[PDB]
Amino acid sequence: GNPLVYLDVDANGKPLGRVVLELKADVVPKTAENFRALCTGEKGFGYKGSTFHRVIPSFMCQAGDFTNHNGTGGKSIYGSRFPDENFTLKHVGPGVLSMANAGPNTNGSQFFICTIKTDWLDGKHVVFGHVIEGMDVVKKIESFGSKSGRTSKKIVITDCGQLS
Ligand SMILES: Nc1cccc(-c2noc(CCl)n2)c1
Repeated sequence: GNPLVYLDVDANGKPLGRVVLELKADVVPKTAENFRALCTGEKGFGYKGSTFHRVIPSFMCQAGDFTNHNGTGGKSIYGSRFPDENFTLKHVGPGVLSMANAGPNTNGSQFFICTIKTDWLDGKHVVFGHVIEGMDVVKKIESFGSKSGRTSKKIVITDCGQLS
């Protein structure tokens, strides 16, 4: 079946807990596979040790820039960037996992977890999974953001990987 993966997240060096994500490989296999492999680190790089660098309350929590840690970087397991696979899944509500980008066909490693329905992103960002467990952790992360996206605590993915 679809992969289940996890992010264990600290805020200011203390654990918040675990976010478990289902990756919809049935719908977006290329996009799911990228994220899965970046969680395991099996290609020699990935999310371990990287941060949630941009967090906006009542919108989303963004992470995955493991090269520049500021929203300008990251890379996929395929090369620096890869195409939008499809827009079949929609940003339906809190818990949606979706690819950040810099315009059409610029997926890399950055992603975000929505804390509200973000319908205006439909057809622009590739949705590829959702939170199975750990929305409490997501809400904590969310509570450390700001209108500008600047975080008030250092939010680190200390560990990550594949469950199934
Ligand atoms: N994948 C992704 C998501 C958000 C921003 C970016 C991005 N911004 O600047 C650059 C320099 Cl190449 N990349 C890339």
